[PDB]
Amino acid sequence: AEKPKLHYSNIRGRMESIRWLLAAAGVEFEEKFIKSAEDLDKLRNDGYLMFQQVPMVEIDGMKLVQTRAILNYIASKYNLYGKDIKEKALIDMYIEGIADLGEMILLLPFTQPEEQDAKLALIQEKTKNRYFPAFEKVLKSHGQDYLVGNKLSRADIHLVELLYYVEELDSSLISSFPLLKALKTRISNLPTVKKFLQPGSPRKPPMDEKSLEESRKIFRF
Amino acid sequence: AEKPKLHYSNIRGRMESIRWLLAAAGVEFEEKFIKSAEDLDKLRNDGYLMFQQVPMVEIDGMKLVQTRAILNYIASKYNLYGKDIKEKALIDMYIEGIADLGEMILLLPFTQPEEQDAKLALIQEKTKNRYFPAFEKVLKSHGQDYLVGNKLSRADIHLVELLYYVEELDSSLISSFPLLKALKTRISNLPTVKKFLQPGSPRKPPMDEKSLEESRKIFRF
Ligand SMILES: C[C@]12CCC(=O)C=C1CC[C@@H]1[C@@H]2CC[C@]2(C)C(=O)CC[C@@H]12
Ligand SMILES: C[C@]12CCC(=O)C=C1CC[C@@H]1[C@@H]2CC[C@]2(C)C(=O)CC[C@@H]12
Repeated sequence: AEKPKLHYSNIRGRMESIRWLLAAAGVEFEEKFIKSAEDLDKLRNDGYLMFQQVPMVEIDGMKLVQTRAILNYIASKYNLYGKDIKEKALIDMYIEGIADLGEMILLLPFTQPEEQDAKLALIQEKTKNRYFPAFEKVLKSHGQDYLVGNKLSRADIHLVELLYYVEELDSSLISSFPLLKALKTRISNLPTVKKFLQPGSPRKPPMDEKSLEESRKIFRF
Repeated sequence: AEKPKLHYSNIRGRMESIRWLLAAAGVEFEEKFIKSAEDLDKLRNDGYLMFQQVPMVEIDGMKLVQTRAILNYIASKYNLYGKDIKEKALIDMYIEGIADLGEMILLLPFTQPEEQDAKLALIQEKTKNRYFPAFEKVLKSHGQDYLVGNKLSRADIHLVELLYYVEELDSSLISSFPLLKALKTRISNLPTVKKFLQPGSPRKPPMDEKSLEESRKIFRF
């Protein structure tokens, strides 16, 4: 038909969780890579960015900005946001938990090199001492395979995405957390998620020196 | 039903947008004020707080934490989150912009004395040239009295709530936005809002030296 169109640079950044979520719902999409500050300026000058920033997603006849606005729409549309307002409330509480950790991780590669040790240390402590216990507690409490309502929701996808990033930063962090380890395998084995994990998918690589410099120019810092 | 129960200290912080939104929907609520570090850790130890943080609200048999999850639940329950998925996307996009500036203002009194003049200046520039233009544009484009679907939603409440704080910080910032000026008066004259704006309501004051030191000891900074 008309595929969702993703407006971002060729990095993870704030678009990566939208990619995951779209792939987990079986949704094929297109990416229009911003390659320069001039490209970003175009979308601004045209009036397509309500707050002058990307991510912007063209979907279902709307140009959506703001990551949470985009992710909420996809999750509602593709039934990954709970069956009722009470499940939705548990989903929202958990994913906001996930985003707390998610944001520290996203910001890490853009931090000054004379800060990166302490920031990762802060991710280490929060992850082991607080956030991983919270999610393990949830799974232990119901003994079910999904976070909410005994059914795949966005929270499983958001948490597993995050597990792959935690995995890369410090592989020991998940070690004392068995149900988290098992959630990760089971979700990785879902057909849609299995496909996105394959080489050549729109799953993006971690930041490196070259993209960091690309980003400096595009986003002007 | 029960009265919803709000756990927080007697300050605005992250609970204040939840008080506004409950008041606007005409919901009576109870506040159990945290007055020490000990009241807060008791909450933690009793397992009331998923991520060991407030705001927390007891509502409909849940101990909901994370400001966005509480807000989304209340808004959906009281029909303030739009009529359908597409009106929800518009609302989500709007409120996240409103929260981007909202966050600047919320964090402001907690910044170091020597940062505060630059922090304010950034709030003034972003207000004048990015956020107020954005919502003045919305109103001009549809010609209606409300931001979304010609009907009161949470976006009206959160924005007007925000216009009150911008007035505290700099009364001139709104002077060039006649449609924003008019929205505030309409919304403020609404009977739930008018009541919550009266003396002795649950509405909270600006931070002062004393609530700042209270917060240092409760939240520990
Ligand atoms: C604002 C910011 C954080 C504070 C800082 O120190 C430097 C930057 C500049 C790059 C921003 C980043 C935040 C996250 C952004 C938006 C992305 O996901 C792509 C580029 C990146
Ligand atoms: C983290 C923080 C900002 C960064 C900073 O400079 C100092 C603090 C300490 C208190 C936090 C605040 C964020 C907003 C919080 C959660 C409230 O609404 C009440 C207490 C307060």
